[PDB]
Amino acid sequence: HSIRLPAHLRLQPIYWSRDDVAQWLKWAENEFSLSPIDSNTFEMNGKALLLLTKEDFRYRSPHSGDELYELLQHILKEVQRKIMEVELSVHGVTHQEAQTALGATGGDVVSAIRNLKVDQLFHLSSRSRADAWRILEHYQWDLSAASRYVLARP
Ligand code: NA
Repeated sequence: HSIRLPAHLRLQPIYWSRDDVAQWLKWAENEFSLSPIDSNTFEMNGKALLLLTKEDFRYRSPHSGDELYELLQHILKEVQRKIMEVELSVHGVTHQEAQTALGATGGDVVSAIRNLKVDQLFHLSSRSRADAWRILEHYQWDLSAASRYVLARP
């Protein structure tokens, strides 16, 4: 399924700040019934957190370090799957552009795919975003059909 990541912490862990890690620890504690963890530990940004081993987590939380490490791995695996889904619907998007698109939608795959297609169709005419969104929405997000419609009615 999908983990209910916190709205403030919906950003990719690579872009997590010191405050984003602490907000993740407090959320993980109440959500998965983990042992109380001192926020004095893990005083690091998301870049240093993803370079920690399970033994390093275990040092900072002897009772919940193993579970914290496994939660971070589940979160990273979900992101890559979301990035893979964006690439399947929008051919040619790079791995970085797909990650930037997901972050602009709060991690929503469907909205990210729609935003990427609207951006391509928006350039094809002087129609507003709502018009480009309406056109794509009618054609069930088939960019090729929406493009032919826009090119046939400039
Ligand atoms: Na494209």
